[PDB]
Amino acid sequence: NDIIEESAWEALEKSILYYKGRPVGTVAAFDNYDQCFVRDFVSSALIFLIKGKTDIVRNFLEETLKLQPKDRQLDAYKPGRGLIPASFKVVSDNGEEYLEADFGEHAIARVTPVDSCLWWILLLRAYVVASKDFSLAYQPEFQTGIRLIMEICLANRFDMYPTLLVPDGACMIDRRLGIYGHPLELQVLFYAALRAAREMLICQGNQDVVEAIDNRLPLLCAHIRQHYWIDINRLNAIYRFVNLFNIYVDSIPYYELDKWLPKKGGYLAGNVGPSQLDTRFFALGNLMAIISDLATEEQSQAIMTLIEDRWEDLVGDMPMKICYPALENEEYRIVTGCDPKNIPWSYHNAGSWPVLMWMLAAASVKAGKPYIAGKAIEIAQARLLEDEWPEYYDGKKGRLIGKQARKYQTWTIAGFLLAAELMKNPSLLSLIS
Amino acid sequence: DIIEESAWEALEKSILYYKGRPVGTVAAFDYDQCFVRDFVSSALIFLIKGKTDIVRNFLEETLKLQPKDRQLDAYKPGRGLIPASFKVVSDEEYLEADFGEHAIARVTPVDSCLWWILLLRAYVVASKDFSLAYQPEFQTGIRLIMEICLANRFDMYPTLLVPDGACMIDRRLGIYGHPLELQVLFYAALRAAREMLICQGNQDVVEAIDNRLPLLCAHIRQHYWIDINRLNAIYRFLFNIYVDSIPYYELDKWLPKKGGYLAGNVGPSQLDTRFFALGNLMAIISDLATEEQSQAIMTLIEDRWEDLVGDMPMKICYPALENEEYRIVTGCDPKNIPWSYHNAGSWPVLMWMLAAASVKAGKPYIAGKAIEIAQARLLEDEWPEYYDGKKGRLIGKQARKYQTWTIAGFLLAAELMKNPSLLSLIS
Repeated sequence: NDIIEESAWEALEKSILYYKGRPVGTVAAFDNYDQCFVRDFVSSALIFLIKGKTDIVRNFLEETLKLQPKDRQLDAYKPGRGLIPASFKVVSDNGEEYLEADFGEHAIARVTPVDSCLWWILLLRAYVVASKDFSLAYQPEFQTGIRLIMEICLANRFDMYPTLLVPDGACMIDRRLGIYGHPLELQVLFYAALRAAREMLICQGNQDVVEAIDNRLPLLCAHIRQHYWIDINRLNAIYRFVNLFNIYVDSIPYYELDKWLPKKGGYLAGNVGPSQLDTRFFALGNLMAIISDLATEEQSQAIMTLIEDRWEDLVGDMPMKICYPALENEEYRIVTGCDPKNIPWSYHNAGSWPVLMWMLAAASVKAGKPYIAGKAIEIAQARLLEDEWPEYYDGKKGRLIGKQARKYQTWTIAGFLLAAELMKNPSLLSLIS
Repeated sequence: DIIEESAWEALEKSILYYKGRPVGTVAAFDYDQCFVRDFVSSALIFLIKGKTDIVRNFLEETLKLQPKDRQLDAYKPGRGLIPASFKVVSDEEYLEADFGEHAIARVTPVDSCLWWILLLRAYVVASKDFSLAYQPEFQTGIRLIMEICLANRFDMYPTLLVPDGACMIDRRLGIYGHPLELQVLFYAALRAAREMLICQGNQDVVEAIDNRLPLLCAHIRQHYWIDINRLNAIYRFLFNIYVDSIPYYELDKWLPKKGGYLAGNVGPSQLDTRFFALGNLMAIISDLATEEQSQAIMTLIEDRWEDLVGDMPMKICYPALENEEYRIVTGCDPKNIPWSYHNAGSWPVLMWMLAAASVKAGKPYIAGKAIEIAQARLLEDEWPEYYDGKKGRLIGKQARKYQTWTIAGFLLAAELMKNPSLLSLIS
């Protein structure tokens, strides 16, 4: 453990990205050489905070805050007000270095990922909790940063549900995977960010947004707990017909689900909308739901029971599946548009992503069953060092190194380290919840 | 003819009164409920006959129901939206708006506010007077609608991003994303708003409209266009449309050599190759479609007349979603079974747009052909809401009778055929 953790730690320090001589983040994969992704930095940030290296996190938060658009945007191909970029890079071409933000303006899909701004709020809270000082968050520029994020997420456009309406590929999954609408990942991160925002926002001068947050929280909590929850009992209720959503039983694979679900198993659905229930299991959403207390205690234990009982499906030989099961055949053709990268059990389409192990650890510790994550650590340890920390794995059991997976993927390294740290010291959950 | 005579009688009976003033028309008579999209056809008739007061009243009263402030709470309408419908609460009288706050889908359809802008323009054009539009409350009204539509959220394309069921089709039919109908109406509404907005004080919005129009037009014209050339391109292997993802062999056989149409939707790894009538017709009418494109669309409608018009003009979209695709895309909503309702059902109301587009395109005999087909059945069937089946042979499975926009759509098709200059009201 010590030897592998030290090898991982040495890799992590090499990934540090510098701006004006200061550390401002970590690169996605050490070998662009000057690029930092917000979602990727989370695992790095948390490790650095645990080791008392808070300055890099402060610098990241300060610089990313400056990249946030402050004003309403009415022109096409420009980022929405209050959003946080997916990534930034240090441009040193001109004599003076500066940061260049990417909001997806020239990405294959011209969509600004929503998860980045929500992670940004959680990292701000992590920083002030680690520092035992809310001073940074209380600075007017940071109060504004938080408010703008909450405003864009809270504000109803056409959809009036308490959930956040988004286009497809608007989070960690950034290609077409049928996660348009109300995908779990973003609902859970929205809920988590709402909690953090409420904890950091000064009410004076923020009355309207603080009020809206206070009303949205319990509503969204109840909404997700009621309408997203899948267990054997829910399947029976859908089958036997009032309700908020009309969900028709013919649209779901209910005999396959009944067979898959253990008696005391259950999970939060991938998506819920009018005439729409995505019964895929999504790992990030389900694990963060446990960590954020979004799932009830009973729901949290049902998720753990599912993971334990269907270990081979959900973990296999590499923790863990981003989602389950794979979209296949006609479903694959319709939902992904025959995306060749997301063939069954590859990449986003039920590929295996080592980074998720830190959330598995956090959730397992939170649920009082740390041995679940210990089992996953043992498996990951056996391959990640050998394979030099790949970005992801492919196949039904995650046996194959990802076809386009980068080596020395930083959130694989940090995710592994973070998992080990959360096991040693459960009290560190306070950083992320 | 008794059919035209009966149509006029019904349209009169459909009028909805508020405080003794006509404020719109009911959806179907048999009930105190005026839908914004339904009223367009009626309003255009009333404008054409010089009965402009009802339209003025509709516009004034609906403007009052529009939310003026930003809304951060759930289950309340977004700022600047027009409700799908309103009703008179007789129990003094007051107007009660419906934005979908308690509907089966808690989504405010976007088409209503776009039609509202087009109606406001239709009114000022028919009146030969822009007075009502230049009033401050109306200037605000137009501004708010443009703001909610223009303001980028997560999606940065010039097109409007929406949930599923966000237009005339207000149930789950795989029209989430950038559905044609709303892009075409958005384009037309942008053009209309520019004509009616006073540049002084509204500079940010007017500049934004000017920036968006050519970007939106170019985007739709390039990326939504489907013809044989594009089908071959996909077969050869920007949005990465893969041949396996579309019914290529159906489409290759179906499309006439000189035929073409604007796709139902476009996004990364996504091309909805269904033909949507409202979007394609309004694109011709607004000149969003190029002249060549407009002729290619008309050639398609002529050559595949049996598929697209059949025994009742006309298909809301084509073809139907069936089998596993139906289950995956619609979630097995029993009202949208194949060739019924939104799922490639036949909607009489659409004939007024077929008429308008046909006249615009210089092929008015199409309009005549459609009116002839409709005349044979609509009166005997008592003006049904919609028809079902591959050829539109069945009265709609749950279709209401005396559907007002079936009646108004019928009459408006003839009026536009009689006087092609009336296209100024809608373009």
